[PDB]
Amino acid sequence: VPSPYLLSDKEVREIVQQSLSVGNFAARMLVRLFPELFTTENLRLQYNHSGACNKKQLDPTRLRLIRHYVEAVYPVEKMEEVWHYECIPSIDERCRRPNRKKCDILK
DNA sequence: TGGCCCCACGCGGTGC
DNA sequence: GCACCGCGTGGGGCCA
Repeated sequence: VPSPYLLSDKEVREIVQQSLSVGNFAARMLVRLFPELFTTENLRLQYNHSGACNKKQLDPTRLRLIRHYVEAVYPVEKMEEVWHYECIPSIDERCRRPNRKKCDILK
């Protein structure tokens, strides 16, 4: 039984399941890993990921950790949904696709 | 609703 | 000139 204060894989999976997209997932992980920037003081407004536009740069270590979760956990968690809702219907579409569109057959 | 949230997108700045 | 890069912005979905 590891420390309850660590960011566990289980929680991360829950956040994947809650996200609306991989980008939205990254944003949610940003909030989860940078709580100090998301208080009422809204220090977030002083940062972007690269320190561009005269702003402060987000901690690259935590950014790196977010990236790690995007590549290691997100795809495994989303695989079934992606396969079932994007891949499968695309496959069927390719199978049933007409050589000529009806609107172009009529004319 | 209306507040929260997400994302698309025109924009100017930058660099090659 | 033009691709590339974050900003400010607003359309619009979600839900109690």
